[PDB]
Amino acid sequence: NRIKLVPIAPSRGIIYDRNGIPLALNRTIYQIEMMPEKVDNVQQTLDALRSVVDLTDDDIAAFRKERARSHRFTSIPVKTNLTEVQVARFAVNQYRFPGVEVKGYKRRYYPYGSALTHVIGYVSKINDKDVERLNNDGKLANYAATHDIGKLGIERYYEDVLHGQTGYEEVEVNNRGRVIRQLKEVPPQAGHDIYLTLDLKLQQYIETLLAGSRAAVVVTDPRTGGVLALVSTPSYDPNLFVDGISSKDYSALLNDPNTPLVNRATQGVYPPASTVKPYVAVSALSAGVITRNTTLFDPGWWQLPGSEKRYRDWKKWGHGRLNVTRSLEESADTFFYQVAYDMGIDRLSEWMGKFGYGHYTGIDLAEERSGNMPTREWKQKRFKKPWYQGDTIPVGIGQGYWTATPIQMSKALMILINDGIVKVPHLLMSTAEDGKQVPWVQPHEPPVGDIHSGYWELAKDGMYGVANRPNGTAHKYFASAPYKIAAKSGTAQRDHKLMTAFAPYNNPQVAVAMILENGGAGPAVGTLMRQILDHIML
Repeated sequence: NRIKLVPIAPSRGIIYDRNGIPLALNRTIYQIEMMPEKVDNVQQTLDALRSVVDLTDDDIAAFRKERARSHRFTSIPVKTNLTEVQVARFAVNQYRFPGVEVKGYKRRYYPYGSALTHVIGYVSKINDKDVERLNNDGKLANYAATHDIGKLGIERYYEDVLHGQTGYEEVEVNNRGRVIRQLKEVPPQAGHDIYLTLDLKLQQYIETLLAGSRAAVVVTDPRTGGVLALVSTPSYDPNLFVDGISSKDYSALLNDPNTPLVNRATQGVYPPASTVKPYVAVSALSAGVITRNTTLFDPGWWQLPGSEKRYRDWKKWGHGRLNVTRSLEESADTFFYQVAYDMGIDRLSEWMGKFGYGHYTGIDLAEERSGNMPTREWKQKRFKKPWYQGDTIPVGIGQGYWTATPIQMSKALMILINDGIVKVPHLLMSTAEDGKQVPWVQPHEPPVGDIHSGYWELAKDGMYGVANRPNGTAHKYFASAPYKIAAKSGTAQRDHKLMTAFAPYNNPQVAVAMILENGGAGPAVGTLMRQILDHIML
């Protein structure tokens, strides 16, 4: 009698929100299966199982189909998602069906569904590209018995820690190859549990707020850089994928013109527009190209020197006399056209790079786009043409060649809150491991500029002004909040409507970057931002 070694799949780790609420869980699914070769009399066995597991003609049809679409010595499923009654009936009849096995498989389960689709992700059936990636990564040995894998979100990014260590058993088999006894068992080690910074309740609030809008929201804690909410709408049910997605259902998601499969928070690429002005302002002051007292008169436009090209301000007849404070408050364009000119693309792109623009944020998701912080070298490589001075001007107001993701907006916003201290936006709070608890470690990222300058305060005072002072663009949304809100809006290209904000202005506890594509399906981005900040601060 042969002794065989058989791998044992580990239990996939649990994912918990910041309050210990489990977000991704494991269900056991039971099925009976057989290798028809190993079964003496298949048709006899199938018919007797009509009585025992409520095997139907439909069940037999699918089995027979799957018997062909499968190779020799495959274990073909006979009946799936057995009820526990049916498993029990089979158990006490097991001795009558040599070669029919009853097996339990852990499937992943997402209790809160579409509220966490993009950030949590889903696990589903391994495919050949997954094999390739595992083989090329030298992980394939540890998947001998694993048939599903994280495909996006946290489930993918932390696949290695969530997966665990495969174990094995020595089992005795007789002739015809049927399992008699288990000799030895080296059990698997479960994946580590993962504790996230997300607040489930805030995430569901926001998803429900967004309704049928194409939108993205990133809520962070600036003290930590932890992501408290990361929502992209429209979403979808990740559970659809866990036990294989219907082609009808999957094609319904691909063909949706609202693109629910895109994670807009990390892959949505948009002109950041006037949201960038506080960081441009800090950069100009730091670079000495402006002072808190620098002023210019704005007639509603700005002409590039040595050229007839004029760049318009949103305000038709201008803002009159502007310093940096009033230009932030009123999202003046003309003032920042001038700052761009004086900085030059080289310094302006270098500074905005320090704010993270054009760079991956470091967030612990693998679905991300870097956007574009234009430079001379980039324009040369990308279009052959060299950089013209007029290309610099729209960069000053977050337009032109400039594109960013909402997660990049969140990272730059936090840098400003923390006076140049760079905190990576992350979802991981800690991993269980044993439980030998291991917290997430902020990678060494040098600060931006000079911590001990007053430029940071100046830019944030403008954002306070945006939200509170009567000339501020966002006064109608934020001025009446008990706690003090600071904010900065932008408009891209209907038109995408963007909003950054943090609260309370005193000691900020929350930072929010959000965007409603084409104004959203209902309210204004300013109203939704006030509701979110209200909900958080109550």
